[PDB]
Amino acid sequence: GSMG
Amino acid sequence: PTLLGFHTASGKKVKIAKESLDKVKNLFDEKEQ
Amino acid sequence: EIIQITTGSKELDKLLQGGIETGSITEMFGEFRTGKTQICHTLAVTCQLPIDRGGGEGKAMYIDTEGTFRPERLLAVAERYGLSGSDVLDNVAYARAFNTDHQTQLLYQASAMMVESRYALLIVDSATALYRELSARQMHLARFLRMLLRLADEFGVAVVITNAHASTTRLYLRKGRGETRICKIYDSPCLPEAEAMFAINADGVGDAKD
Ligand SMILES: [Cl-]
Ligand SMILES: [Mg+2]
Repeated sequence: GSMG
Repeated sequence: PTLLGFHTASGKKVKIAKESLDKVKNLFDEKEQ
Repeated sequence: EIIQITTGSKELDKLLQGGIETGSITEMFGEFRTGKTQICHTLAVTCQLPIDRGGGEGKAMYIDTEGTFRPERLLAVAERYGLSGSDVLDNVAYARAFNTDHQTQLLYQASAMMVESRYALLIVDSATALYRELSARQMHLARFLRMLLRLADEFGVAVVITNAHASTTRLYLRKGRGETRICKIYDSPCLPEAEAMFAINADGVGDAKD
């Protein structure tokens, strides 16, 4: 995913 | 006027019995209580 | 008794104390792509799930004003939850409002439909777009919103609209990195402000992942  | 009513997501027209519409005719009234 | 419909995201469900609440209005703020329409499509399917799986065991009604209703998205969500794609589509009633008068007229048809079959959810995306003289429109919209509340009270359906009564839950959505999105809620005797992250995928709303 793109979660930081 | 198929464009102004509901259809299932599969494209089927949704039929509504005239009695059903008559039964809810006053549902939205904001009559004084 | 209240039923809480899963949004597809565990974190978002937690923020909502279980999920989207039947019997009241959930108003979501944000432009297309912030997740508001994706949440609506996901709910149109999850509301059909057994109550033990987070559903409302009912049909969904979707009033669109943006031209962004997509049956294919419902099929993807259905597959994700192991539900019959054909049944799911047959259980979502859709209408596109042409103008504000039509938008309100659709609620009469909606009420008649709810008398005949069990619905768990009514979606209005968007409830205000067609409204954008001024005072006339404001009064008409106010009436529309009170009608939605009456439907929620009368039929016990969850009403979700995109863009207030004490029972209305307001969600403010914003963009996160990539497919992630953030939902924020305000003034809550439990917490002044609270937020949760979620993600929008091909098969609906899910949890954000790194
Ligand atoms: Cl969206
Ligand atoms: Mg809830």
